[PDB]
Amino acid sequence: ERPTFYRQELNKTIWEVPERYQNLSPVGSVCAAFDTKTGLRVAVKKLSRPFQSIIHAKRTYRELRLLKHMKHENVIGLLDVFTPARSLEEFNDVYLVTHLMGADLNNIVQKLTDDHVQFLIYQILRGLKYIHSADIIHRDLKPSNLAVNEDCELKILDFGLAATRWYRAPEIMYNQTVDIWSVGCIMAELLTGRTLFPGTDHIDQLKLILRLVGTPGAELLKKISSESARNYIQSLTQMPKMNFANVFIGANPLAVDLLEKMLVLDSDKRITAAQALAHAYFAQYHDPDDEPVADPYDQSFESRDLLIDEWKSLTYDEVISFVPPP
Ligand SMILES: Cc1ccc(C(=O)NC2CC2)cc1Nc1ncnn2cc(C(=O)c3ccccc3)c(C)c12
Repeated sequence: ERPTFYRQELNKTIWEVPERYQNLSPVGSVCAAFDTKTGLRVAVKKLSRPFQSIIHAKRTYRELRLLKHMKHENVIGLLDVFTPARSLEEFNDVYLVTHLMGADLNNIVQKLTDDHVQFLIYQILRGLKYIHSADIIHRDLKPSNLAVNEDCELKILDFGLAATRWYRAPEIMYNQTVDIWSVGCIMAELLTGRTLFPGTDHIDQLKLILRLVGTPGAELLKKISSESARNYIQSLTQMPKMNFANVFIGANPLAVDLLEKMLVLDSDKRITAAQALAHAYFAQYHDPDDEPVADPYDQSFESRDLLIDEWKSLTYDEVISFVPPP
């Protein structure tokens, strides 16, 4: 049942795709490919040297596993996976095909409507609810891995894999609430058009992050663990928690309330993805009957730290066995 493939040299690499797909422009490297089968615009990704290190081989089995498992309206889904290789010992290339959306949330920023922010933030949180229910953290949610079409249907890309310190959670710079800090950072920018914390250095970010949320209180200074984390907080000036209204001028009161609860340093007391959906701000979008959870993902392969050759064969079988969904 193997069809026929074709070569093309792009950006110093050889894209070897079947006849089924045509035209490949960069949008490792992801091409904007036009389908001739369903006549849609599919996303075609060719990975960065998939098995040329032990981690690359693991980041490949995980990515393909994560994708052949997630099934949610706001989470990228796998349509196809292929290899130009005819056998197992010739398998060194992996291709992943999804749906291609318009652009990203970084591209839709601009002064945004509170109802347009309502609909995107709701989609992000509903997408995280189905991701978190399968025990997975994005850890680097930025508007660039939040793809949107023309109708504002949103899909989360690049979950569970990984100027740059802009959206990182304080406790990580552990807990699913790491992505809730990123959600608040995107929402703040959508409501205005200004990066809440656009810091350059690792330390400066923490000084900018604590400039709005305040300095960690007596309760948290006891909760805190790390010596350098303790000896940096006590080395930086005393800062009180700022009023969100004073910075979030004109914004919907229920939008100012969510962000205040979202952007707290306390991980044990940070609003969850499931909890944030039933919040007053999303009263129009919320519906408990159409908010799906995830069918258990076999994360047993993580505790294993085997050899390249073993990862490759596991990745090999998930490609052969793959059944294309309607
Ligand atoms: C093809 C592909 C493979 C894997 C994953 C992905 O998450 N695996 C993680 C393990 C979860 C995601 C994708 N898909 C995209 N991966 C990167 N970039 N990318 C841009 C788009 C656009 O639709 C788009 C189009 C024009 C401009 C901007 C954006 C799309 C859909 C993707």
